[PDB]
Amino acid sequence: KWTYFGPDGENSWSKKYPSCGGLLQSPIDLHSDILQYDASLTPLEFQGYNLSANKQFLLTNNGHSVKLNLPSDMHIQGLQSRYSATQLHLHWGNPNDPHGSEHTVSGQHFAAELHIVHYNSDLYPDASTASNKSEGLAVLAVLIEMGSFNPSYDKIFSHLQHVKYKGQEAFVPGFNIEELLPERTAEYYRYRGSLTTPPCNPTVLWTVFRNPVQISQEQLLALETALYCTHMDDPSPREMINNFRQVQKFDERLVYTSFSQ
Amino acid sequence: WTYFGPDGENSWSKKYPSCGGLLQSPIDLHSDILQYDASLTPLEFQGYNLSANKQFLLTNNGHSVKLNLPSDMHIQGLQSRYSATQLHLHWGNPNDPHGSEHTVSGQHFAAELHIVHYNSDLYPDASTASNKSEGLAVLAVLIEMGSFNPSYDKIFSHLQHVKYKGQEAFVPGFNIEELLPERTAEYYRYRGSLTTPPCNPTVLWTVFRNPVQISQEQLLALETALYCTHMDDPSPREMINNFRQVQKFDERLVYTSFSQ
Ligand SMILES: CCOc1c(F)c(S(N)(=O)=O)c(F)c(NC2CCCCCCC2)c1S(=O)(=O)CCCO
Ligand SMILES: CCOc1c(F)c(S(N)(=O)=O)c(F)c(NC2CCCCCCC2)c1S(=O)(=O)CCCO
Ligand SMILES: [Zn+2]
Ligand SMILES: [Zn+2]
Repeated sequence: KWTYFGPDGENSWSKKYPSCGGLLQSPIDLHSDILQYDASLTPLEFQGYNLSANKQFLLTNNGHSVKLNLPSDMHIQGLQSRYSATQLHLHWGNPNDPHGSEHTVSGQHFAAELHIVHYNSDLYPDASTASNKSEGLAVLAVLIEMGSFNPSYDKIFSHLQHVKYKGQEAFVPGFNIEELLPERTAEYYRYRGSLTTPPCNPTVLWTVFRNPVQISQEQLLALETALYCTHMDDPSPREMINNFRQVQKFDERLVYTSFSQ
Repeated sequence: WTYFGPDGENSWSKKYPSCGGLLQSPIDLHSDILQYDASLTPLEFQGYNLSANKQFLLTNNGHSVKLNLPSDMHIQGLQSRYSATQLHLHWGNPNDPHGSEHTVSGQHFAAELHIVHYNSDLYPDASTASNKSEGLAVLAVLIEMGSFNPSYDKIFSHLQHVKYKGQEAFVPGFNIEELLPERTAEYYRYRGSLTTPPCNPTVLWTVFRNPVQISQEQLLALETALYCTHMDDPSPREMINNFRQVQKFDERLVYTSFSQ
């Protein structure tokens, strides 16, 4: 029954989900005082991201975001373990305030944020098992700015009107997921953190790319207006907007960067 | 409650329900939510020139350093008289010296001074006012690093004597208006809450537009002088990062006394 607004909003998550009040919480504000170059943060390699256009992948409204299920033959290499994809999802604001990224950079929110969730498939048989374990998850984050129309993100957004309500599912033809990534993926921030939603487990290695991507105002408006947190028959409908957590205290962490300037 | 660890701000709402309710402060002050309001005329600070023949109690309460203020000190200009009760500060730490509560265009200032007042027309004391309608008014001064500030040193010169939780010192009266910035006629105004437990949504906030300056050495003293633990605690903890994160603030405006 957790939400991002009202009595069950983010200041209340810890009442039911103790880790939301614990250490290592995400998201965070990426600002100069807490950044440190780390020359060991070499490029990631994206393996299996080119999904076949003749296959299809399940898109679901889970009542909190829209998520696309991804095949476990999709993985990121370059980490000390291989991590296999499990799903991607987004966070966004609202039509009157299109400023709903989770991470901020030097105190500024971006329009929206894409997260590609992966689990340690060297160590664990599935993402749920990995999720409460040491080194379990790795999330890639792409900051999204209002800008030009993005045909690659539209491969997801063109299906919004078919997953309007909680529990609804649709199929999306495969496409190359690396088209959702920005320029210069070798430039990223890296830190230890958590899931940004309940249960807030502190088991996520975050990689936030330095450069944002653009999607148009019209794409953001569709994202911000198409979806409901509630089921199709709910007498108290709730729009799915502003589904981002506020930034969290650092608690002595640093954020390591693969770029020195 | 604490500002860190398991009893930190995401857990306040367990014991202090209002911390998860409406009208929470602090917030980011940014151009999209600002609206000029011609009704926001200058405040008058009466009784702020405190007798130098009087002393005023400075305490480390384990959360901040607070100075008790007399009720004959009051703001004029609001519908009711609001009488002073105390002032205190929020700050960051030497590795990240950006610990204001309010942000401006997403940016923290170095520190923030708050002068708390209560509606003495309606209520007999601040504690009684704190959970009631129109109960509280806080004045907020944003602090940045710059020139040595003699006025802030009238407080900061006493910090050594309030190093540990529970410790107190007497401060001789001085003109509190000296702690306020230039052009106090320019301010942001909104209805919000206490930024600490119990987080009651009973605060009329006035955040002055213009910051004050203090020296690099004054800010480092604030950030390093105090612990949040008792003297005899075998596990001492420095008092740093004593600010709440900004809160969501949707479908609302912050009113400004300035348009330019
Ligand atoms: C609003 C989106 O919700 C997130 C979420 F924000 C994050 S994040 N931002 O990457 O921390 C998520 F990782 C997930 N998905 C998970 C997939 C791994 C499966 C284990 C349990 C939950 C995490 C999900 S979610 O699966 O969409 C909902 C999980 C509720 O526990
Ligand atoms: C870290 C400083 O704590 C604040 C504080 F942050 C605020 S603020 N930022 O102005 O909201 C406060 F107002 C207070 N003091 C108030 C005095 C009025 C008396 C009744 C309740 C406490 C609030 C205090 S406090 O009195 O120092 C601690 C209150 C714990 O209930
Ligand atoms: Zn996410
Ligand atoms: Zn305060």
